[PDB]
Amino acid sequence: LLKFDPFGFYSPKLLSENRPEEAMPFYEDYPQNDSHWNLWEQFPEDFEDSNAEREAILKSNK
Amino acid sequence: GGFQKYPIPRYLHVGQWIVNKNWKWNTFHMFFPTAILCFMVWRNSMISTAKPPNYGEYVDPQSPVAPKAIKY
Amino acid sequence: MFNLNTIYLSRIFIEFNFYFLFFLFLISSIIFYFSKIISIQNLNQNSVFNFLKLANIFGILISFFIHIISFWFYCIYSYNLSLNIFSDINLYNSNSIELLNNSLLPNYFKSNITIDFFGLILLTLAYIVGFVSILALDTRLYWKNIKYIFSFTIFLLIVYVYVTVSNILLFFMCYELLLIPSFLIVYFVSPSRRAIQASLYFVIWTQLGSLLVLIAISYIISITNTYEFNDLKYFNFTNSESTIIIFLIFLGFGFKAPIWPFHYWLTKTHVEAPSGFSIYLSGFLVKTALYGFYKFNTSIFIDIDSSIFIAICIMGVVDSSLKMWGQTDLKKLVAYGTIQEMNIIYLAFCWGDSCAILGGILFSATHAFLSALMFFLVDCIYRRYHTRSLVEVNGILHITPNLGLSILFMLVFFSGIPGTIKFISEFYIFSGLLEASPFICFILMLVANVLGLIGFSKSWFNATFGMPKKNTKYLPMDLSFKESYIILYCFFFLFIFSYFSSIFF
Amino acid sequence: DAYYHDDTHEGLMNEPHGYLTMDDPMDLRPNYEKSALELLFLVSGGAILALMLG
Amino acid sequence: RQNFAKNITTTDIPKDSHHFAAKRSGFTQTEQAPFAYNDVYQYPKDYKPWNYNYKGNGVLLALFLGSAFSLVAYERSYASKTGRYQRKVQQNYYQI
Amino acid sequence: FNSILFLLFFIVNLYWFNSGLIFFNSVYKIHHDAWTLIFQTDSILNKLKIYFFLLPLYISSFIHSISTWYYNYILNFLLFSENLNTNTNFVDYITYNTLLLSKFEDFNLFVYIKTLLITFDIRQINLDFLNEYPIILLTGLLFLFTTIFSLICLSYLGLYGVFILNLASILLFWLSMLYYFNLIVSENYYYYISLGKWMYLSNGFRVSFDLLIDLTSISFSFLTLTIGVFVYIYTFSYFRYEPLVERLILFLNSFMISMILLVSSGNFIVLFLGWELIGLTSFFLINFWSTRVGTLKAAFKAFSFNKLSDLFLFFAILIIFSTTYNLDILSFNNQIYLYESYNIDMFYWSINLIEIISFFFISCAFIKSAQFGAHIWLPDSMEAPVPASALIHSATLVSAGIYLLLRLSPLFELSKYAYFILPLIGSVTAFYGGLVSAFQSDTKKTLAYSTISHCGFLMVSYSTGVLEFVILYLYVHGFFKAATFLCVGNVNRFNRNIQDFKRMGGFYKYLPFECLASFVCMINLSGLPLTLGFYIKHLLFIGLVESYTLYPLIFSSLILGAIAGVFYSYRLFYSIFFDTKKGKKAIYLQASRIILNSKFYSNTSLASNLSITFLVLISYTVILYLYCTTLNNYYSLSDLKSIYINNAYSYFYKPDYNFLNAVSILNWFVIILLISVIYLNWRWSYYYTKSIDSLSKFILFSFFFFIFSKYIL
Amino acid sequence: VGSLSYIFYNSVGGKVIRDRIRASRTKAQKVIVLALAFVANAAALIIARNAITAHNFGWQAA
Ligand SMILES: CCCCCCCCCCCCCCCCCC(=O)OC[C@H](COP(=O)([O-])OCC(O)COP(=O)([O-])OC[C@@H](COC(=O)CCCCCCCCCCCCCCCCC)OC(=O)CCCCCCCCCCCCCCCCC)OC(=O)CCCCCCCCCCCCCCCCC
Ligand SMILES: CCCCCCCCCCCCCCCCCC(=O)OC[C@H](COP(=O)([O-])OCC(O)COP(=O)([O-])OC[C@@H](COC(=O)CCCCCCCCCCCCCCCCC)OC(=O)CCCCCCCCCCCCCCCCC)OC(=O)CCCCCCCCCCCCCCCCC
Ligand SMILES: CCCCCCCCCCCCCCCCCC(=O)OC[C@H](COP(=O)([O-])OCC[N+](C)(C)C)OC(=O)CCCCCCCCCCCCCCCCC
Ligand SMILES: CCCCCCCCCCCCCCCCCC(=O)OC[C@H](COP(=O)([O-])OCC[N+](C)(C)C)OC(=O)CCCCCCCCCCCCCCCCC
Ligand SMILES: CCCCCCCCCCCCCCCCCC(=O)OC[C@H](COP(=O)([O-])OCC[N+](C)(C)C)OC(=O)CCCCCCCCCCCCCCCCC
Ligand SMILES: CCCCCCCCCCCCCCCCCC(=O)OC[C@H](COP(=O)([O-])OCC[N+](C)(C)C)OC(=O)CCCCCCCCCCCCCCCCC
Ligand SMILES: CCCCCCCCCCCCCCCC(=O)OC[C@H](COP(=O)(O)O)OC(=O)CCCCCCCCCCCCCCC
Repeated sequence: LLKFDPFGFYSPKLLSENRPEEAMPFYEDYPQNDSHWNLWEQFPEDFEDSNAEREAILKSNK
Repeated sequence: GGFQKYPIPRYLHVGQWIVNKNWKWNTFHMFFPTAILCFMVWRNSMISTAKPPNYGEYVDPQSPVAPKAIKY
Repeated sequence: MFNLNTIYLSRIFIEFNFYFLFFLFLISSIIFYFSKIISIQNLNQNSVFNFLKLANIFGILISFFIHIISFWFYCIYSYNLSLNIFSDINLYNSNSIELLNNSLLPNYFKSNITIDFFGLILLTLAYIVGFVSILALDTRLYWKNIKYIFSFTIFLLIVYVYVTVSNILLFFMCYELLLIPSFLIVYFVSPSRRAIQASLYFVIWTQLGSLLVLIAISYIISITNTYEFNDLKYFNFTNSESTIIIFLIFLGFGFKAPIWPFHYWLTKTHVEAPSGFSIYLSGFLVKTALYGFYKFNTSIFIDIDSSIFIAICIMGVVDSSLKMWGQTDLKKLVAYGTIQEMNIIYLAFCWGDSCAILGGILFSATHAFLSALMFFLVDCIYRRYHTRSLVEVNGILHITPNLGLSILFMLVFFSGIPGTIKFISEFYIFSGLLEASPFICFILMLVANVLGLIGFSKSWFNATFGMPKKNTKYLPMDLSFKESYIILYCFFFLFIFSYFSSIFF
Repeated sequence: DAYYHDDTHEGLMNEPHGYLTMDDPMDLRPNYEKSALELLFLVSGGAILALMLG
Repeated sequence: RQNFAKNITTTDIPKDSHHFAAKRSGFTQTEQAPFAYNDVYQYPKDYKPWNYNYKGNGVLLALFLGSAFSLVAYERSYASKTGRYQRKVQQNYYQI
Repeated sequence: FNSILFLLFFIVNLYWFNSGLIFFNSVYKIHHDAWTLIFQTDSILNKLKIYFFLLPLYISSFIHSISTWYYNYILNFLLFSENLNTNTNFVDYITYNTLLLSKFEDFNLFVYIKTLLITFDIRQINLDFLNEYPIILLTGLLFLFTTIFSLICLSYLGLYGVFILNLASILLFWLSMLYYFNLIVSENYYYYISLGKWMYLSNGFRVSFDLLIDLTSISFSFLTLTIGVFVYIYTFSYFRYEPLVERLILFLNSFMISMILLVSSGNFIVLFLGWELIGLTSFFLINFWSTRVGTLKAAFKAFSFNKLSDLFLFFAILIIFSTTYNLDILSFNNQIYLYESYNIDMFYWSINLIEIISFFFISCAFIKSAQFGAHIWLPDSMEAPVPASALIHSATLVSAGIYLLLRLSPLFELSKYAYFILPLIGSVTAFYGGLVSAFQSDTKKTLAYSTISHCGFLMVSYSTGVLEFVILYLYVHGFFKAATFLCVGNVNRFNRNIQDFKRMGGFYKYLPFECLASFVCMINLSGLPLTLGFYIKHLLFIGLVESYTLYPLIFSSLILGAIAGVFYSYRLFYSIFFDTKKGKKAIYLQASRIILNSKFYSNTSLASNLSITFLVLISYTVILYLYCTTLNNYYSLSDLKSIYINNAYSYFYKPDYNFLNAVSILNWFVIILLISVIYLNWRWSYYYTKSIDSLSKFILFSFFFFIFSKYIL
Repeated sequence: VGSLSYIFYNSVGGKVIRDRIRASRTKAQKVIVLALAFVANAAALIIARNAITAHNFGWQAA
């Protein structure tokens, strides 16, 4: 219990939730709160999302 | 006298041996607003308070304040 | 100062809230069906399941707000209608005001809407309990049962037509429609393997009573060809027909609203059903039966002694209260509490259309909220501690203080402290029963509020207190904001509904 | 007392700590359950104030 | 399980990249490879996990405006019930 | 952009505006309707002069007109109502209202500012205003809200914050209660306050949340609050260095406020609310050690008994409501006599209405007062911490039945069941508790059984029917029981939570203050000659009735219970303090180290000692005040609102030789028992022969001293 | 409108994330985020209250 600290306020929390071990895949830790009342991903208003890479490659190809 | 102190987990929101540095200002900002709320409640309730007559006062039976029976 | 504007606003709001819900459901269903070839979740952030969850939640919530407004309009309308009828005494004058329907939307099923206080209370219970249960079932719906996100919207539409119709046949059909969605939820959403048998028990036990009510409806319709629910004033049933109808109606609706001995299905289903659907079942689905029983028995004239029915209700109360002690399973204990409260409510309806109906309605509301609170607490305990048994769970307060506090305050509210609609309903029922049969009232109060209360409190106190030394690596953290605010809202309603206008109570 | 230890020096005196709820303070999910319940509370309170009180 | 995307674009996640450092020299033949991502969450100073950390006046203003609207609405309603354009305050009010 | 320039300009504008207001007021008085003839004169020069010299008035009027226009627009927008009185255009409205200056006719800036300043002036508040309107409510709400908010916000208020906040609130509450205690008890002041229409309880009924601050209410309220103040001050030392001191303090405050609400209840609904609240908070206090399940068993025992009492009280209230369509306490008290003749048709018997109602009330009262049979929970309730035990057992939890009887006395005066049951059960409980306490070996158990005995005596006093005697007994018992509980709590804390005095010995030196405080408190508690606590038992025996059928058993039990006080007091005091050292060697050695010798040395808390001292002083003063009010030749107690006169005061004012000599029997019984507990040897000692010799000397000297005093002078 | 605006504005993430987003939020954007939901809900409630309150009665006199 003393070590237990899922959030990073008292014990620092890696952005990568866990440290992967050899012979195992890298999976996110199960969150403490598993509520599924989540919206679709939100983006800033007037967010630029044009496929610049594809446009540049097509322009180069001509 | 008391029990020996033991570690309490940081993540757990419990009151074991909790002491706040800013307790003075916390008390100041928790007492006076509560006093004002109670003052408002008190002045609201005083409108519906009843007291018996004073030492030198008698209730006139025919005065409106005197109790009145139902008239069928 | 009452004017026709309020009348038409009330009628328009009541009529249009139903179509608001129906259009929301229709659009959501069209999107769900035509967005994917196979109607199952795509396990990615861009799934339509998020949109459907959003649409269902905030259609129910916005319709609940509109229902608040429409219910207030109805209260004003009914009060002023009674005043208009009562006030004028001149023989030449008579209140004959005729309203013309709007030209925008049609009347669903070509029926003119009629609304009553009990029906709107039932509809409000539907909204709130459905909101709580849908919030609960998020963790249960996953990748093949997402189609059941619309179950509560379907329930709301069925209940809306059920409470806003003056037709006996439509009334009965709406009552009988509730079986399929509930059975499907229990069958496909329940984690436990015993839910498969629990669903069959639920179906058979409820369908026996449904057949009884169907026989009663057939008796009424075949004898009286009317269906308007008000032409029964001009037709009188003989003594034999009336006694048969009341017996069939009482037994059939008591199969649904659990009465002794017909609560085996309820216990099984509550134990083995989803924790989120148990809330909806206990809170609402057992009170449609009470509403239907009230309507039918107040419409029919009955010249029989109700002692047998009162005895059945009191026996159910006594049985549930005595059995409360022997349950180490919190969910089964709450189920027995639900049986007790429902039997008391049903007893409140055993004197025809007397003043007992007011206490019955208030007790139905308080029981809905209290059962929702209790089942939600059991849900939280089971989800964070992976067990809902008293032997495996102990010392909840010392690891999850908020959950323990919620349990303690739930017990206090269940005890029936003054300042709560629970206390008000108990006061109504016991005040009537004291004059009806004082010794029976004493026995009922003693049993329910001492023996059953002690049995109920033993398990909850033992779970809340103690010392959780076992499995220290797996202990949970605390309630979430969602759970905390749900508990707070239940407490807030139970406390503040006592200030509702006393005209209707 | 004989050997009382001051708070500034006692290493086991706790200052206010712990997480109020189980929600992660730094969560990237666009979760709306809390907002929905807060909206329900606020609208109920507003309806009482603007339709029923008085 | 959870399928939402961690890397949001509405704002940049607070982080500290100095708490954990990855070894890049002096390895042995038995030591495991280091880790690529070593950033940790950094909370804003003065953040108190034991309360709501709410510093906005929106809720208070909304509640106060609702109460004020309720007061004025009740005033108008009482005037209408008494059949007057405005309340007729009496010269003396007694307990009741 | 200079602050000094802004302030100077503002001051100049204020002076100019005030001068213009005075000038306009004078001109308006002179020219009530003709002022316009000169103000709005067509002459351009005069118009310019007026505008220039009344610019502050004109600008103020323009601002007022704009504000009024916007306010009217807002009201119309919000309420869909009417227009701005009329449909005046913006330009016409603003010009008209700005030109109009009659709005300043009665307005003076200096007068208005002075009125605003004097509005908050506190010099004005007077005793007469306080007497007209009770400030007890303001302070009680302060205490209640402080406790609730402190419970909710524990992290904000640390140990010190919680202590100081609740201390301030409780001190203010106690001071206000003390101020009103004098008026209510003697000056015939009582208040009936109503907060609002609480709930609807029938088709058209609605009970209001009302409080009744009468003599009956204040007698319990002031006692509970006075005991609670010092228990609160003492708790911070008793629970010193404990993980959870704030929780205990807040539980104590919660129980205090619950009991205060119960005692000062205006109707049966508020009474029932307070009943359930004291039950719940007592449960929490008993179950304070939530980690242990052994404590939970005692808590659950108390909870079950409390729920049974709640059932009885609820059923009685339902019967009252069914009979009379009213729940007001005063109305019920003044109406019950009309319905006395009524009966209730139950299952197969026709029970008298008064008898059944009084039966349920007495049952609940016995359960909550721990009478014989229903007292089983009280010994187990001692698992609570000593402050909680003292508060519950002194005047808070165990006096609820006494309060019920005192408040509903008009009902029980016409109750055959009450007449038969109160004296018998009271005397049996008195005897049982006294003897068990005498034979007890644990301090808290001894105090609990003594509390049971004193509750039995209170029941018997109420049976005698002198409410003044009942109140005096209640006050004496509560104060001294609380003080003794605090003393034994200090003793137990020193002895390391071992409450049995078989492991206590020679504590007089280690706890000097506790020894002397316990001596005083115990001699007062156990009714002993030449002490403040002798008169309560004397008055009880004065008032005891003799028409009972079971009078032999009642009187014998009363005598045995009364004498039993001496044994338990002596055993507790002597065994704790002056007996041979029986405790573990560590208890004494850890405190006998020379390093500890200091001006600060003590085994208790200075705050605890001061709290106990002040409690004893205030208890003495209050008991003396009550004795003067009631037992004096001039009767100055306030009205009790009861028309039943018992004639018991006749044997207090003009006792006869028969009764005067009868009391001597009990006096000499107590004397012989004192001699036994003092001079009786149970163990061999070096002082056996000298002890017998001292007894002989005392007997002979007593005889000779009596001879000289009576005859030889 | 009010419900959806409130949800979308106050459903961006945890407390820290929401606070940082609102801090980076422009002045006018903050004003709308605070005012839109309240204004919509309040207007709805006021329109509801208007119907029950029959102020527009011609008998107002005396
Ligand atoms: C963690 C929770 C777990 C819950 C789940 C478990 C549940 C069961 C177990 C329970 C026990 C465990 C939980 C308790 C521990 C929690 C620990 C914790 O979280 O600490 C942080 C927590 C929050 O503080 P914080 O985190 O430091 O800062 C928060 C923000 O800074 C504050 O920001 P702000 O300053 O901007 O404030 C925003 C707003 C707060 O915003 C809200 O809460 C929204 C409320 C929307 C309405 C919902 C219905 C409200 C019903 C009444 C109750 C009001 C809420 C108070 C809480 C409930 C009562 C205790 O504040 C107000 O303006 C308050 C006024 C509210 C009045 C609204 C009335 C609506 C109409 C009601 C019906 C009609 C009434 C007619 C009355 C007529 C005249 C008498 O600690 C506290 O401060 C506790 C406060 C407790 C309430 C007292 C203060 C409010 C008093 C309001 C007025 C009433 C008093 C008398 C008035 C007399 C004159 C009228
Ligand atoms: C025995 C059982 C005991 C159980 C209980 C035990 C004790 C438990 C204690 C602990 C729990 C309770 C106490 C703590 C609660 C939390 C308090 C808190 O501070 O939390 C922080 C919490 C979390 O903070 P956060 O993460 O930052 O979230 C912020 C919110 O999302 C939103 O924040 P925001 O800053 O964005 O503010 C949003 C606000 C936005 O606020 C505003 O917009 C106001 C300012 C603009 C005014 C309009 C100006 C228009 C013209 C423009 C002028 C220039 C711009 C002016 C504005 C500039 C910017 C300020 O929008 C609204 O609020 C919408 C409400 C609208 C409907 C109602 C009000 C209107 C009524 C009708 C009005 C009619 C007249 C007006 C007409 C107007 C024209 C149509 O935030 C809140 O406080 C939100 C409110 C709800 C909190 C939960 C409340 C739970 C209550 C539980 C009660 C349980 C009662 C049980 C009783 C049992 C009795 C037996
Ligand atoms: C408008 C007027 C005023 C409005 C105010 C309305 C107030 C409504 C009631 C509020 C109750 C708040 C309870 C907060 C409990 C917080 C937790 C705690 O104390 O520790 C729990 C303790 C330990 O908690 P913990 O230390 O593990 O955790 C504390 C921090 N949290 C909870 C956030 C994690 O656990 C227990 O053992 C349970 C004890 C419960 C004790 C409850 C006593 C209540 C007594 C109230 C008396 C009021 C008298 C009223 C008289 C008038 C009646 C009409
Ligand atoms: C013959 C006519 C047929 C009419 C058919 C109606 C078609 C409905 C199509 C729905 C498409 C939903 C996705 C739209 C794109 C969302 C883009 C996005 O997320 O960016 C954020 C932007 C704007 O977000 P924002 O940050 O500006 O937040 C403010 C939101 N508004 C504008 C609503 C105040 O889009 C949205 O937020 C819109 C959300 C739409 C989903 C709403 C779900 C709740 C239930 C209603 C669903 C519709 C059913 C009908 C109405 C209810 C019944 C009357
Ligand atoms: C509790 C049993 C287990 C649970 C399953 C429930 C099954 C039973 C449901 C209730 C049925 C009604 C019983 C009460 C009847 C009261 C009236 C009566 O009969 O008195 C004589 C009545 C009343 O007579 P009266 O004396 O009052 O007045 C008329 C007198 N004469 C005619 C002389 C003028 O007399 C009759 O007319 C005879 C009617 C007999 C009807 C019996 C069959 C009813 C068939 C329909 C319901 C079938 C449901 C089956 C469900 C499935 C079962 C597995
Ligand atoms: C027969 C005449 C009519 C009256 C009938 C009644 C006769 C007297 C009955 C007295 C019963 C007293 C019981 C006290 C029990 C105390 C128990 C206790 O705490 O432990 C022992 C405590 C001592 O506790 P201790 O802790 O110091 O040591 C205890 C030691 N062991 C355990 C070994 C015993 O007190 C006593 O020992 C004193 C009691 C025994 C002596 C009793 C003498 C009685 C004298 C009667 C005089 C009558 C005068 C005439 C008038 C009477 C009527 C008006
Ligand atoms: C004998 C009692 C001893 C114990 C007293 C304890 C203190 C009680 C509280 C003080 C008295 C309050 C009731 C006043 C009654 C009254 O109106 O008495 C009347 C007087 C005016 O006299 P008149 O009304 O007769 O003209 O009231 C005033 O002067 C009001 C001025 C304010 C009085 C104190 C208000 C206290 C409430 C909290 C204030 C917080 C200020 C801001 C803090 C940041």
